[PDB]
Amino acid sequence: MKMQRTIVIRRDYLHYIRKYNRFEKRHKNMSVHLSPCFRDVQIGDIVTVGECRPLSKTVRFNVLKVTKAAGTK
Amino acid sequence: VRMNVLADALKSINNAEKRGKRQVLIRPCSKVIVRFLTVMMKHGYIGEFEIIDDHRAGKIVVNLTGRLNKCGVISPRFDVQLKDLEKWQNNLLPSRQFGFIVLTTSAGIMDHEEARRKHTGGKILGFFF
Amino acid sequence: GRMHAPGKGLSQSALPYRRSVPTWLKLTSDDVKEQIYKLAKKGLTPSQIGVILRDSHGVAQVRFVTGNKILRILKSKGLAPDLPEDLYHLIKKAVAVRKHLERNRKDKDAKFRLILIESRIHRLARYYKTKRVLPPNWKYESSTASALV
Amino acid sequence: STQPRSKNESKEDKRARKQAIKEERKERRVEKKANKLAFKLEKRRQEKELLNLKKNVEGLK
Amino acid sequence: GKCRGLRTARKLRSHRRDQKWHDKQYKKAHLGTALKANPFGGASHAKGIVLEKVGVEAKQPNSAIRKCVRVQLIKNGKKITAFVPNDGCLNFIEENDEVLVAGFGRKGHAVGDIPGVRFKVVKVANVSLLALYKGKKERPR
RNA sequence: ACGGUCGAACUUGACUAUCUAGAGGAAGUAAAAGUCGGGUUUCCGUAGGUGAACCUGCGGAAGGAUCAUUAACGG
RNA sequence: CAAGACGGACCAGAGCGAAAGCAUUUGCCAAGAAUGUUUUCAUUAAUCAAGAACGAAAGUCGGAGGUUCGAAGACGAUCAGAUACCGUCGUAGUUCCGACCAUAAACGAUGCCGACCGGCGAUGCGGCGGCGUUAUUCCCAUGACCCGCCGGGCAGCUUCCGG
RNA sequence: AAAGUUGCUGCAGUUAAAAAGCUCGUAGUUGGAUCU
RNA sequence: CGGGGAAUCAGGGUUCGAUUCCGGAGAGGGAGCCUGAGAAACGGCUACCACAUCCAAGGAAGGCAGCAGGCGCGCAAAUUA
Repeated sequence: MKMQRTIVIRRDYLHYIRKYNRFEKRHKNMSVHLSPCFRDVQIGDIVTVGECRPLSKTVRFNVLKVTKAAGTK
Repeated sequence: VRMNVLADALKSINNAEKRGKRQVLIRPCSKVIVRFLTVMMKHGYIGEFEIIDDHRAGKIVVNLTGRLNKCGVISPRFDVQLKDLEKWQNNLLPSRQFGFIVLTTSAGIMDHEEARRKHTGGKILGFFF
Repeated sequence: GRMHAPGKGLSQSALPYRRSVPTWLKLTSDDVKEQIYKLAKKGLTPSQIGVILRDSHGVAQVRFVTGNKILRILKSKGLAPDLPEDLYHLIKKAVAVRKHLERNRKDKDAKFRLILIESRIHRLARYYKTKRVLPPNWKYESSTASALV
Repeated sequence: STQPRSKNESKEDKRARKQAIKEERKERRVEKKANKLAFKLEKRRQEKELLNLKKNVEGLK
Repeated sequence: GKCRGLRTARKLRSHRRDQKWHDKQYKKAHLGTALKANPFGGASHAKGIVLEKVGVEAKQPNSAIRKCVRVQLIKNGKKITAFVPNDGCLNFIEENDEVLVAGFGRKGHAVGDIPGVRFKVVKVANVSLLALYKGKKERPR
């Protein structure tokens, strides 16, 4: 969370390789707009976002609701 | 270190079955090992076994009958769909007459014939013949 | 098999199957708690408290009698130390070895054992930060090592 | 200098002899490195010539 | 031992391709250096102009003289040596003649008794060596 | 016609890369039968001795063919 | 008398160390395995690209010192052709201090962690159980032996487990 | 395709080609029971 | 050029897919346009760059990776019906 009113989230997933019948861990980074109503957001908490029209060159989604990290109160 | 205790249990019982012994002590005991031994017992491959209960992970003493040729575990626990089970039983089993790929589904730990009967797919654990 | 040594030791404790309190022990849970409290006010680590209770008072296992372990009793009352036991011991060992190294520059064995000690310290620090026992911004420093102990 | 040292030599003479031997050794190593690189270059070009002989200008007519 | 996890796919495929590079056939096929050093440039047959006739001595345990022909290829300009197969077929080749040349069969390797020759003559002046040898056709000049 | 925008391309130096003529230098090949003429068991890493081999100094290996003796020791 | 060097015999298939390696006496300093625990924490773990410490000998820089040995080198012997062997002397080096290099047949020519499958009695450390001999019969425990057992090791022997 | 001579299925590393001089260590990979 | 797909193959796999279907790109190289619902179109225009045709020496007209065909290229590929 270092842009003005925009954050970077990551999506982790497993990609299947059929020759070895196995998986590999891959990730993709997404720049999503964060509305100022969601304040006190920490690094490493779950967010659910929804697709929208292009807001900037890279920003395409919009933060819908945030759930806090597992360990923190 | 010790990983996948079912592999240790199956290797121990296979080593003692090859040696011609009558009883095997396997430790530690887990529920999946108990279910695997129950699956082998219902087909009459091993016989009666006792779960010695420590307040730790327990132990098992199994009785051996010479009906077991090879008992084996498949690691890692691959995702076996129902369409792909024929390739698995062509690779691991010695014949179409006998041998068992033990596999765990949401209906429980069962054989490949029971998985065919109940139309469910699961993750592979073993084979014995 | 030790994690920094090639030795494979087997020496450890072996509890019996009986978790019940022995009949000859005429000590209630609150009296054992009060003994733990006064040993803590004297100033001891929980392991030393357990050793004193086993050797002198005949209390074999405190969590079999009281139902709670020593550090949880101290934390619930409020007498547990800030940094944990083994982390403090390892940091103190690192401080002593570092002081020996500033005395003696040519001690290569001391340098290697110091590297092993700091590896243990970093492993324990990572474990305690994962469990939220230590703050995330906590860091061990070579310069700031003796002040914490 | 192939001079056997005696017990009576002191500093500014033994030191000069030692540094003269060190300078001689340094020049000797430079010379040996030059000889090694020259031999490698000449062997490489002669191998190229032998390969050109293998490919063409070999026969009867 | 091999890593037999469930998330170890990229390690296995990276190791497989890195050790694939250590094969001889794969490296000769895929590095793109033997393709550029091949005089034919990955072609079945080439067409050249005869420069000279050469008598190449046979490799030692067999004592004979093989009648080869040194040609210069048209499409790239390389000089190669082609063995004229049958007896008396060398007299059909003349200097400054157009020849169709193919390999021997070992794909870039010197074959049998002839040292340093990868190729053999197929056609001389737009008729084959076999038809001239059997007296089936006449060659122009 | 002024100005602006998009803008092919032109000219000048630098980094290159390619095509293509070359005086000369060093070679080799075919043609001259032309002229003169004993030591080491097998090694490894470094350093020296004319580059390499090889030998030696130092430190390492066996990947080198164990015969004979060995119960008292108290006063 | 002095100078630098080296710690023989005891020294073993014995011990310690991650390895390279480590052998006079005493004192100090900080570590370490193992064993014993009915102590404490409660998964904190295993292998590990990147990265980091150590790393025989030989070698290179700056200082000191040079007893022995000693490559190079100098002579002396020896020969159809000897220019390697041999003998005497001897430079760098071999020694110490502080910087470099990261190489060995750096070997078990055998990755590390964990499980199971025959046997035996010797040894090192620790612990347990003991009739007895010993410290000139020791007044009690304690050290040395003797007999078994358990745990971790350096090894050996035996076996048609199987490869 | 033969090629189980690229091996996930499914190879090898005492002597035939091969295990890093040794240890730590982030990323990666794998991770003991136990809750009808 | 990418897919559908093709060859081989117990099972896994390996290799190819310029090519008649779909989508993309380009009309010798870039660039700018007019008209039109739709083009940065080239069997439309305007340039510069590279080749090139008719010449009366002032000027004009160019774009077959469309169908046949020709040259060249090559080991390699058809009728100006």
